Amino acid sequence: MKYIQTEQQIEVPEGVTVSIKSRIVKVVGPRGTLTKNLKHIDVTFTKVNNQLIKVAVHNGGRKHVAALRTVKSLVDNMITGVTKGYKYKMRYVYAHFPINVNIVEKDGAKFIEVRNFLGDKKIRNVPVRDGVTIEFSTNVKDEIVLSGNSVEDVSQNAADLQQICRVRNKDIRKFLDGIYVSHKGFITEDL
Amino acid sequence: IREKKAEYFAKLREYLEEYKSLFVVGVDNVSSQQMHEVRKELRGRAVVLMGKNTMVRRAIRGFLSDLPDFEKLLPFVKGNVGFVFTNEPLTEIKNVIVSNRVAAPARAGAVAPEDIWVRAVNTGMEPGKTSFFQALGVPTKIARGTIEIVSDVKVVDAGNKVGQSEASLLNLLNISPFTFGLTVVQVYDNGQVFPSS
Amino acid sequence: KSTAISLYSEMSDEDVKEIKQKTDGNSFLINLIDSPGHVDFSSEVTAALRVTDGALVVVDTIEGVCVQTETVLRQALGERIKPVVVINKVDRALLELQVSKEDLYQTFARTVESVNVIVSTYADEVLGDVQVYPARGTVAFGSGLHGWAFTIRQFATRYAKKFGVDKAKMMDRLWGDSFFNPKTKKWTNKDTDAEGKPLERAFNMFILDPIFRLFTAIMNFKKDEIPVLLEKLEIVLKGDEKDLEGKALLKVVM
Amino acid sequence: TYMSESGEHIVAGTGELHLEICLQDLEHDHAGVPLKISPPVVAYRETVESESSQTALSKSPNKHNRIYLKAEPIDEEVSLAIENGIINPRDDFKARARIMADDYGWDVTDARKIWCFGPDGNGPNLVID
Amino acid sequence: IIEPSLKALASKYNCDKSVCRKCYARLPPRATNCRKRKCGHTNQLRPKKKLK
Amino acid sequence: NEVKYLYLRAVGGEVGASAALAPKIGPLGLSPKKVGEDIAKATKEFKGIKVTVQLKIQNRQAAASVVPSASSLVITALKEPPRDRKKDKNVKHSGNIQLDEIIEIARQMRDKSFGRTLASVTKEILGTAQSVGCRVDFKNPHDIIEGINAGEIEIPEN
Amino acid sequence: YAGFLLADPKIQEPVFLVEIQCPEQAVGGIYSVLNKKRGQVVSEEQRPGTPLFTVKAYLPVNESFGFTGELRQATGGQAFPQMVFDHWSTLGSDPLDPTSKAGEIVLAARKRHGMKEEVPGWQEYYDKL
RNA sequence: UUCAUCUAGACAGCCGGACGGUGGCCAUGGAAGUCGGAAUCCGCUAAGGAGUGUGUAACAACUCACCGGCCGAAUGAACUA
Ligand SMILES: [Zn+2]
Repeated sequence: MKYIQTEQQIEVPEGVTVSIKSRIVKVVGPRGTLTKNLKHIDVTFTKVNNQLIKVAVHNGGRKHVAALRTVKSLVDNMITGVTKGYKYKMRYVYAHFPINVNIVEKDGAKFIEVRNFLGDKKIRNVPVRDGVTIEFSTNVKDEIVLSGNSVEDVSQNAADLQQICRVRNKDIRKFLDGIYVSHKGFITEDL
Repeated sequence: IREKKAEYFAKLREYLEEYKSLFVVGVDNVSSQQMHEVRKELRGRAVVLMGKNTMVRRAIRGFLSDLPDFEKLLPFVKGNVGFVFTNEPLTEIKNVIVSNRVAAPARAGAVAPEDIWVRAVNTGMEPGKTSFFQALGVPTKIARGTIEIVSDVKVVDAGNKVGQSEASLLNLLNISPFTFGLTVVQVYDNGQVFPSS
Repeated sequence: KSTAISLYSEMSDEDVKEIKQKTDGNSFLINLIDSPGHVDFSSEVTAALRVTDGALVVVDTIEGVCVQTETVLRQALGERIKPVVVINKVDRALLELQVSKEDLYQTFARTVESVNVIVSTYADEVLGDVQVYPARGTVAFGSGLHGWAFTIRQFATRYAKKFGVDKAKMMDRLWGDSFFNPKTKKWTNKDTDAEGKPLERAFNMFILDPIFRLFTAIMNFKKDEIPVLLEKLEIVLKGDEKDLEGKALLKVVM
Repeated sequence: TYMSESGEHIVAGTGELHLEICLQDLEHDHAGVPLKISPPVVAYRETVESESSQTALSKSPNKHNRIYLKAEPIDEEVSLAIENGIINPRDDFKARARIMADDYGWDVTDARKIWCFGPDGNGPNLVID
Repeated sequence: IIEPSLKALASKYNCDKSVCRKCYARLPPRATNCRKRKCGHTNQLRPKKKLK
Repeated sequence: NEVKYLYLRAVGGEVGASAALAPKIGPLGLSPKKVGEDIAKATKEFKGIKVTVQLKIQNRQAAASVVPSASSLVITALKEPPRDRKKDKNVKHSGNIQLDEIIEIARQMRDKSFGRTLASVTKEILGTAQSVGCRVDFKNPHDIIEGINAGEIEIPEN
Repeated sequence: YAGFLLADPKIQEPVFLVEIQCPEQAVGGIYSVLNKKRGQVVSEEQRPGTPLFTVKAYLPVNESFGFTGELRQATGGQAFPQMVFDHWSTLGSDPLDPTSKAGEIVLAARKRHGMKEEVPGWQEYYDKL
């Protein structure tokens, strides 16, 4: 196939500045600065008017050109990730035993505690990656708040508590207990 | 395919050259039976036909040579609009369309329009459905073999969508926080259009 | 087996004058048979059911109103038996669910409304008023395993000794829409938003509050909270039972 | 508890475990001797569901005598009548055949030639000459 | 017990899945083809049996 | 005063069992036998054929009223002997009832119909009759619609 | 003996009449349960004022062992049976063919009766003439 | 390779309708769109099958074809090696 030229557009709102080296993408905004390494992707970035960035791959195949739109999603998520943020609301699911959550410290790592899951006596301590915030927010019963700038960082940790709390050698169709993703949106409301 | 749309083009032409005046009916949230009852009432008086916005928009372009008046109403043709041709008094047609309403039931998922109330009322309902009442966490009491609400409670707030269980409870008491009916946005009359209001 | 057991209880004038029964004297003699509740022993109970007029239907709060609970309860109502309802295993509900103030109140409402449906569905038209009411004092809360429980009518009296509060209508005031309205001292009938900070019920404010506070002392083994509140709680201890730890200190105190 | 029609003491109970514990008394508490348990066999009944397509023949040991018979499916209503006393063995001919010929459609002549009832003289099995 | 909305939320991840005839993995979004190479990305899918 | 409203599939002219009423009408404090008696009275001449039974309770009075059903009423007219459940399974129906008979029922149906013209109501009501599959005036019921469309069965829309 | 074996021999088994006081949700198992144990629904009913059914059914005694527990297991303990023998039903399947549906219980009957392996056919007991 | 859909708005996407006659004929205890045999009709039609699934014992309550709102240029299906 080998399209000579294929590109996608990356809108730059007013509050975002992007510093782009060969493959070192740096997005700078109101809430902070995000950085990612893309030396694996072999793309070409071009600044048009400081408000639109065109990324194009020349003589790229279906495998090659598809990842270009992946980059645009990656950069767009950075842009909204430093401006609107990414917030994850986590809901406790329990039939009889309420899952007991705490925040604990071990060597200064901000460990999240899971106790009494299914009545189990073990302690689940899951380190919190930098930039992700834990909040227990009222007005919805048994829900914690997972917030942070980069979508990859928040969802990887938001998921990881879900997997440690899976039921073994039991019908998961009846044992619905767990800690499950409820909402995936932006920290800024309606934005 | 092409023939029917040209047939629709022809059908619009016929009504375009049979009824000097028309209504621009707002079809937002219109159910199917409610349409049936409307077309039952308008019999003899009016005709109802809506269709593809683009077809309606495109058809007149081939009709604009004979019908250049419809230019003025196009920037009012946005969204869910239909065509009701009639030659009947302004006031009468508007009211009857907007008067006949249906106490539309709440289906799970539909956004709660405003704060729904439950009042200390005698249900007059067979006790077996108490489980349904319990499911929503409504304090209840059995007198005369029916449920009776103890205290008034704001069940859900304005906004937040009605869940499946809430929909079940509202359907039982015939409570329905939805009023659904045909609307009308604009009015075309002898080549002079103005909002319905 | 269903064998009657002899139980003898004296009582003073204030609680025997408050007795709406065709009877005379100051002594009451209770003869109780402990039939097993297994549904496949449904014949040892049907003979056992007939011999009495009142039946203690024990119901567990965690499992709720179970299938066999309904069946024998219908069986008792077939004979026109007046029931008294007792819910055990509050300790289970207060240590497994840890339902703090309203869920415990709401769960009780779930069951008692549930059982009230049953008695209203199976009341024969010769008595009619066989309905059970915690307001009418036929519903208790306590731990059978640990051996402690309470009655609202027993609890209703404890307050005028310190507040001078009325008794006649506060026994039915503890349920339904009626709120103590703390910071205002008025038994209101609605939250009304309290002009902000919506106000609480008398049930949650008065009876459960000491119970849950003692657990915090006891179920976490908090030695610093036991002596102060117990003296406020006008109870006495023994020379050596004070030196018992949690899950066993709780037993003796209540 | 009672005995089946085939001579086996068939104990009855409410449920599966109820038999276990109640019987558990027998070897240990109630009787105190070990015994065995088996499922009770259902007593079946034998009949025909056709009309004896071919005529039956049998020879005596001396071969001097021969018997020619027919087999037919007596319907349930006659069986119901027999077991419920509507057709009484102790009654006499020219009266016993009247009701079942009248109220069950049988032929006047054949119903008169009833030799015996079987088994035991009051069973539901019949011989017609 | 779990409130019905939360039960649906959890079941969307626990029950609302498919199974490959050949590899048995629980990974549709709504897929028509398996993602595993052991099954060779085969298209033979069933909906995972819903309890009762 | 509550006007309670129910339907049935009780067969005409054959007493409708309370066993399909006691579950429904029994809860609402009604003597089944007398309210059931009303059902049989409302269904007398409809013998043989199931039809739905409108029932209006004005404070515990069973005013049952057979809804006149296109399928049911035609089959009564065919003169076929009333079908007993025992008699035969899925008996077919072939009465030669005239088209002119249908328009009388169409005037019984337009109130419950939607056709612009009374002929269009005949399209509908015969469409229900078309489901039944019975023969009408030695011709396909479907062609009557086409024949009507061909301006052959001219209906007196009055 | 010969004449019986020429007229399409059959075996007839006793049928219980079983009536169930079950609530609404659990009656569905009965229709599922009965057709797995050949049970036959007779009539459904509900008591006035209560929602529980009262449903009458025919179950052959054959498929009547442990029946209540699976009924108890299928209904979550909510259904409650009352059990009584009603009448006899005829086996549609041939009880002479050893590999037939009725030919296993009779073979088992041969096992419990000590009889031979082959069942007497009409060829024996009959002198062909 | 073939056959298609497509600014007279292709496909995906978010939302609405998805009727009435009608519990279509009949059966099974009961069957109402959905255990089944049967007809694949008609009106309003923007369009709706006497029904593609969740569904109850039946109900019922959901839901999809079917068609319409919002966006805009290509897209679908079956076959080849
Ligand atoms: Zn696979």
